[PDB]
Amino acid sequence: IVGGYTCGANTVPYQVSLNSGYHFCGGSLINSQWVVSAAHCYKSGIQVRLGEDNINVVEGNEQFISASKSIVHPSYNSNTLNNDIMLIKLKSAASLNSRVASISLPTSCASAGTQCLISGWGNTKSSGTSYPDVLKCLKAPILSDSSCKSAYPGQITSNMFCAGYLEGGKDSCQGDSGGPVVCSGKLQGIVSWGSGCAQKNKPGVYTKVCNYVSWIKQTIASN
Ligand SMILES: N=C(N)c1ccc(Br)cc1
Ligand SMILES: [Ca+2]
Repeated sequence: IVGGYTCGANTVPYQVSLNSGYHFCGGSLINSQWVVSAAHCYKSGIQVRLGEDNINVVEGNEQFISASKSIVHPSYNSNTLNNDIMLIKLKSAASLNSRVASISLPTSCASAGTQCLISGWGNTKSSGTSYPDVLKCLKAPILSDSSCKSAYPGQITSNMFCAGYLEGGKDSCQGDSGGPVVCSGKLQGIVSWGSGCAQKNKPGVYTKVCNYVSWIKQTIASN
């Protein structure tokens, strides 16, 4: 997260870290046994880390649970990043509390102008690299479809939306991949891609979760 603020320990209780010996992606807890992330975060041997603030220090509220199964969306296209969403089933159910909690799926799609919360442990600089150890937060609005398509001609599908600031300076970044975009208490987006980070006229692009609720519910019910 570039240009954000320190969230505060366990103030984003649905945020997960995906760990394969090191943090490599974010995710969102959607019930006690399932996590949603980006398909471009796929790999084998994932450990899901819940209840994290400082990802380099054991602070006492963590739960570490291995993944038993990962399911990439059947239509994910790694060249265009269309359908950039994946589900991860935990080997055992998390213990839910005030600091580890699930986030609700949306019943409708959020409109442009809605303010949302984006969070992650990704790069905090738009040039160079500096990775924080504690969770960062950013409040940002959803942008109109026309501004999004004007920023990225020929690249925005119906399964993507833009959020952020056309002036630059505030954005998600590498390492935030797969993490949540939460608006009005519902999961509306997944950190997916962008051109650089926090560049002028290049806002972040997010997977449009409301298009996938039926696939998520059917998949969870059968696996
Ligand atoms: N929002 C961005 N600018 C961005 C997000 C994820 C990745 Br990976 C790269 C860039
Ligand atoms: Ca920790």
